[PDB]
Amino acid sequence: IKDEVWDALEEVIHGKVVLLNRAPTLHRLGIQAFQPVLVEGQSIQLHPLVCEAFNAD
Amino acid sequence: EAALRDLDEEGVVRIGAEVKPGDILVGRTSFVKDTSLRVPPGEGGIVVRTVRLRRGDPGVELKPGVREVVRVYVAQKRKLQVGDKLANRHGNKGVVAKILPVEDMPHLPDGTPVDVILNPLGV
Amino acid sequence: FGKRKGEGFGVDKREVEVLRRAEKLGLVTPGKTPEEQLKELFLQGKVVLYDGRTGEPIEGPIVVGQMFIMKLYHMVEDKMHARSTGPYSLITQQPLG
Amino acid sequence: KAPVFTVRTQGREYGEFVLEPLERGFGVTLGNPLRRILLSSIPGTAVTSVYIEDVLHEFSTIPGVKEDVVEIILNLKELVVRFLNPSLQTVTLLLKAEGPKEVKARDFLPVADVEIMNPDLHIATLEEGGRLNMEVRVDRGVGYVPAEKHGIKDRINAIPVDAVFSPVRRVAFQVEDTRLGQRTDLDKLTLRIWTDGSVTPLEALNQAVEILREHLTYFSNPQ
Amino acid sequence: KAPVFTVRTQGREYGEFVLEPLERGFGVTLGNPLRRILLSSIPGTAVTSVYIEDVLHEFSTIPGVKEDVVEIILNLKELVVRFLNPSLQTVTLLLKAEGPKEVKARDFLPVADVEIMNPDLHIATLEEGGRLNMEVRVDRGVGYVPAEKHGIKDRINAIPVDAVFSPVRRVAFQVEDTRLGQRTDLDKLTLRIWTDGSVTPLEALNQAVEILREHLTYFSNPQ
Amino acid sequence: AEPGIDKLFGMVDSKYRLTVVVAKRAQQLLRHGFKNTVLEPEERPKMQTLEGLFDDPNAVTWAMKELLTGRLVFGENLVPEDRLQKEMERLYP
Amino acid sequence: ERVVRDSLAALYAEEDGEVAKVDGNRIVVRYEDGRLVEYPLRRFYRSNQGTALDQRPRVVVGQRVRKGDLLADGPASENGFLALGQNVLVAIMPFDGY
Amino acid sequence: KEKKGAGLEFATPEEALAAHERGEVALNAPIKVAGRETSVGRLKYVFANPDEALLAVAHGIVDLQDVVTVRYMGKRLETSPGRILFARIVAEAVEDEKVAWELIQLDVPQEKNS
RNA sequence: AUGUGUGCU
Ligand SMILES: [Mg+2]
Repeated sequence: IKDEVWDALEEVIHGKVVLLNRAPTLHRLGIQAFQPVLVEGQSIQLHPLVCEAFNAD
Repeated sequence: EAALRDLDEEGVVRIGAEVKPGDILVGRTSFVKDTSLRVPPGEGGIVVRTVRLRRGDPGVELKPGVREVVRVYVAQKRKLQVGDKLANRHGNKGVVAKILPVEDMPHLPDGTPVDVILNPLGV
Repeated sequence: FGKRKGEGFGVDKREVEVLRRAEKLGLVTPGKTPEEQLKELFLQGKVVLYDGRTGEPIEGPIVVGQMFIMKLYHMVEDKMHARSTGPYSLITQQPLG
Repeated sequence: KAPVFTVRTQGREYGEFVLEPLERGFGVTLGNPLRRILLSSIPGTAVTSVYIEDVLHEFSTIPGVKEDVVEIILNLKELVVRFLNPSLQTVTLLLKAEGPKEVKARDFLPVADVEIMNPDLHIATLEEGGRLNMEVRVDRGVGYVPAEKHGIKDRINAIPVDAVFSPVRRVAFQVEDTRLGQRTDLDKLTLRIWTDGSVTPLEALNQAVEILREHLTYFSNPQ
Repeated sequence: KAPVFTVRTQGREYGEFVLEPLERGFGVTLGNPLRRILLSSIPGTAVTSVYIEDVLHEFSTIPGVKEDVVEIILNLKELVVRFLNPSLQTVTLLLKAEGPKEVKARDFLPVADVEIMNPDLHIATLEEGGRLNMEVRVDRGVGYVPAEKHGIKDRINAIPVDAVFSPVRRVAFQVEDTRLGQRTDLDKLTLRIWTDGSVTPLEALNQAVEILREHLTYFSNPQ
Repeated sequence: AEPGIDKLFGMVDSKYRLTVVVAKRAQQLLRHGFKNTVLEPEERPKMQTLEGLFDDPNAVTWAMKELLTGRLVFGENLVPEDRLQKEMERLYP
Repeated sequence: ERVVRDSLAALYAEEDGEVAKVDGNRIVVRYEDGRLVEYPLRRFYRSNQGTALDQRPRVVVGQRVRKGDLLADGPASENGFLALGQNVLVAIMPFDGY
Repeated sequence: KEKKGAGLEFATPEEALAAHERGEVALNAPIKVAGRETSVGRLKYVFANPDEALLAVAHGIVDLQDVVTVRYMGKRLETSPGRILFARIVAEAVEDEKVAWELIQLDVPQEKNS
């Protein structure tokens, strides 16, 4: 995995979105669509405000 | 042969080798196609011990049909990374969110910085 | 504090600001010398802290101290999934392997 | 009204610096940004990888040795090895000994233009007949470099060590006042620097200054 | 590597400057000192104190002139002048008008090397028989100094006016995250600047960088 | 947020109408060459490495930014089923 | 201190005496009764859960130990105390959104 | 709101403007004090521009919670720099400055409900 | 491939 591949990987998404699913899915707002940002680390980073939606801490 | 560069023993991988997700741990074939044992998508690490229970086994069970078993102890040392679960004795669970470098961390008037920052809203 | 007062250093301007705000807060007692104000704060487990990424002291003293924290048995590498397309099964076409 | 600069370098590990006077809050405007660069950047020297006589992996033991391999290596991080010239990029120190004796870090075989500022450092206690024959490779880098990144294979069974490059150990600044009887509200900066010895606090300070300056130049040509 | 500096300016007051990519941490390391410098170092001018004819206190009301004294005093702070030569350190603007005319900042009789960078600033609306004969002081301070800290008593019963020297109206910055193929934790400096028109944002930034450099040259002659 | 979605939702009778419109638009915009766009000279979507979004990164972004202008018209029945499919493949590569 | 001993975590002394050989694999003890009983010091034994159990020596060669005193530490002990984590200087405060 | 210090009135006292003010400069009554109707922080510090009030804050003369006098869209407002900063935040958040001051409320603190 | 058990959510 060199720089070329990563830059390409940014060019393969742009406006594309992914679906993020909670552990117990309860109501409609239990699965949201976010635009992926290539972040380091190994854990999924999730926005603060959409937590109380699908009840995530 | 590059994938066999770690395969030391006649069938068994060397001890102290570095195995990575997809690296060859054991070599064996069946009816000739390769049906060997490779390292899962997770992670290998560094081999510490290789136990092999053969046929001429001085008093063992061994599963029926099986002639010999090859067990590999692959160890690895893991540091605290963003996402790990930390807690205390008083009962505050909490996963690691960010590892700020020493410079941008709240520090005393003394040259000494802080190690961990815990939200008061959890109290 | 004795270390600093002795070594040739005194009450930092930032410390003084934080104390001034702490008076209005209600922690320190109005009247004492900055050293004694800092004493009163230190007694309450609280101590002047600097933002670190700015130098600006956090306006309002915060309780600091060493506590016992344990890394629990969970990790993240133990639980990481990301496959797009791979093996399936001969008996059931639902993807796993 | 021209800023005066005072130096109080006690030895080679500790260093203190004074700047007085500064106009209005310009102490914090200089104190912090340097502390950032002193802790962040600055070229350091640490141990990158090590090869032991019969040890294969990091998770082993050695006859005659109280400390297991991981613990021994863990001590090598607390070692300081000061070079002399920039040319020295990869000094492979050597060490071998036996007999009941605490192997201090003062036992490493000396090299041309290289000095170990940290002699007393405990490596491993040797037992009756205990003997260690090891090659400790030392590289020059900057900042924190996890061993799980470089993995420098000096020998073949050499085990990589977390590279902690940062001669500056601690930094703190204080903002006092006085001087110039006209305007009262003035600043007096006092920057205290503690370094591991491989780089004297003055050298570190100057390097940091150069860094910041170079970064200031960047605002030149707009687009 | 080398960070590029991109400008998005909107006239003479507002500019947005983006320097990227930055080494980790250097975002705030560079952005924060400048912010302090900008809001307190840039040499501008302001109205330090004003004398009016039939006005004794700061909280008065002069019949014939609709706007309360304090309201006028605010507008006095809202104007920005500029001195052509460095010689001018303290200058006094003169003003005189009567009747259903109104006074704008251009009515102040131009004194020598004094430019008014903002003429149509409303000073005061006057009624029938509304007499208004005032005078205003202008110093070359640096930043913000509350009225009850100086209160230059130019005349006998003049009024202290809060001196809003600092040409920049406000300066805000943020450090976003940017990637470079390998790493994504690279700091990205975005610095927005709001001025009064005395000087364009880019010029002010130039000022900031210079001021910082000159300070970095102070750590050169140890004692 | 997205490219002026409030204009888009109001633009149609049902919210799903917009989704189908955008989708199909993207589809034909990708299947019959990315040239059959209705705003390619200067007012067009672009990207960050080069300005090369001018060709073919995303399909939907285009559809949404297009509908924003009175260049396209949706509706139930407008053109015969087969004929549309034919001529839309004829006029373009 | 009671937890580590009762849980058979670490290894203690059985009878008074001096220290013979502190290896990373053994600790030989000088019982007054003309006996030196062999002690293993096991370094990397896989726990049932996945963690690693290591016994590391805590006395130096040429020291007199007592009956019931520790000679080595368990996987979670520090000089005889239940070591189940770290002591870190914590500042309790909100920090950005992190 | 701190200790009354000395004297609590200005509901109408014509003298109290120029007088009580100096009181705070003496030592009598603190800045954000319920000195009735107003407070020395309102008389002493009147900021022309809404922006300038916030510039003063960065010079440690008035905190974002001290009640002062500002001037948003051309009128005297009895409020704290922090509150006008909240107003400004909402304003520049949605680009519409007019409804931004209309939608919010600048008379009470901001909670869950607000 | 199903049951038992525990862990976390
Ligand atoms: Mg939960």
